[PDB]
Amino acid sequence: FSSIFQRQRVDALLLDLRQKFPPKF
Amino acid sequence: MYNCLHSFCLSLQLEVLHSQTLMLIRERWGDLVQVERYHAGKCLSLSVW
Repeated sequence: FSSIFQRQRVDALLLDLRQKFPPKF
Repeated sequence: MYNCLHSFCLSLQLEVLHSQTLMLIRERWGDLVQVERYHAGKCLSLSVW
């Protein structure tokens, strides 16, 4: 019939962005 | 929208600059420049001479 392994720092920055700017439904 | 994407981009730029300084300290400079303070997303402070 990838991930360049500098993404730990970007991810921590994403968490800081989540806290500094929260989502709002 | 501007506040969120400007704050994220500026702290991204600070992270890039910190990674560059760690590259310079490891590879070529080495104790000719030292990181004094680094608060992620807040400030970076280097020491020369």
